[PDB]
Amino acid sequence: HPLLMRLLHHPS
Amino acid sequence: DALSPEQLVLTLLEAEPPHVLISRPSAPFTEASMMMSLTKLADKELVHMISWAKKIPGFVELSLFDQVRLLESCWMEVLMMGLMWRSIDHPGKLIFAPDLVLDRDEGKCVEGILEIFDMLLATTSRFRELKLQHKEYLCVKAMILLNSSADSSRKLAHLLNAVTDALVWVIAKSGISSQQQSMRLANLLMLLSHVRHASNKGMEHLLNMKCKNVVPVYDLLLEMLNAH
Ligand SMILES: C[C@]12CC[C@@H]3c4ccc(O)cc4CC[C@H]3[C@@H]1CC[C@@H]2O
Repeated sequence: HPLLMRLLHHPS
Repeated sequence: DALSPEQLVLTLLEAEPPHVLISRPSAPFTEASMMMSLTKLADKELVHMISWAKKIPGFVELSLFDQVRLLESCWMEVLMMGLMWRSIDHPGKLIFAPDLVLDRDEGKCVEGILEIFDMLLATTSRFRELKLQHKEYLCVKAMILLNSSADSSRKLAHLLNAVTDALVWVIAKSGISSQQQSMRLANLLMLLSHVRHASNKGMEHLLNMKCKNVVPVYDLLLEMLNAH
C-alpha cells in the first residue's frame, strides 16, 4: 500500500 | 462538541471533495476510451477520497492499519454513492462528472458494464423516490467508509456511532412522526445493500478489464485494485 500510505501521511 | 450532530454534519459538508472536472473525448466512445475516461476519473476521485476521509473528525486518530483497510474495503462503494447523488435529479443518466454525462444506452460500447449502469440507475431512482437530502447523503457516505471491512476499534465504533447519531438528527429535522423517522432511516440503510452489490459487480468487472488488457490502470487505482 505505498501510495495510499503516502496520501494518508502527506497533505496535498 | 466537535462531534455534536450539527457540528459533525457541517464538518462533513465542508469536507466534501471538489468537482473532478473531466470531459468527453471529441471522438465517440469506444470500449477502450470509455474505460480510460472512467478509470482516469476514478483514480482522481481516489486521490480526493483519501483527503475527504482525513477530514472526518477522529479518522486520522485511528490506527494506520484501520485507516488503510477501511479505504481499501469501501472505495468503490463510496465512488458509486457519490455518482448516485450527482445523478439523483437526472433520470436515465449517470453524471460521472459535470462535463462527463453518460446516457444509459452509451454503456453498450463497454462489454458487461450496462448491467452495472442499470443497477446504479435503479438504485439512484429509489433514492430519488425517497427524496434523499444532501445532509442525509453526507452522513450515509461517511457511514459506508466507517462500517466497511484495541483502542482503535473503540475509536472506530464511537466515530461510526457519532455519524449514525448525526443521520438520526438530520432525519429528526424534518419533523415527521417518530414512526416515520424510523421507517425513513430503515429505507435509507436498506438501500446500501444494493449499492454494496453494485460495488462488488463493479470491482469484478474492473478486474476483468485489467486482466484482459482492455485498459491500463495506474497510480492509486492500480494499487487499490492489486490489493483487492
Ligand atoms: C469500475 C468501473 C469503472 C469506474 C466507474 C466509476 C468511476 C467514477 C465514479 O465516481 C463512479 C464509478 C462507478 C462505476 C464504475 C465502473 C463500473 C465497472 C467499471 O469497471
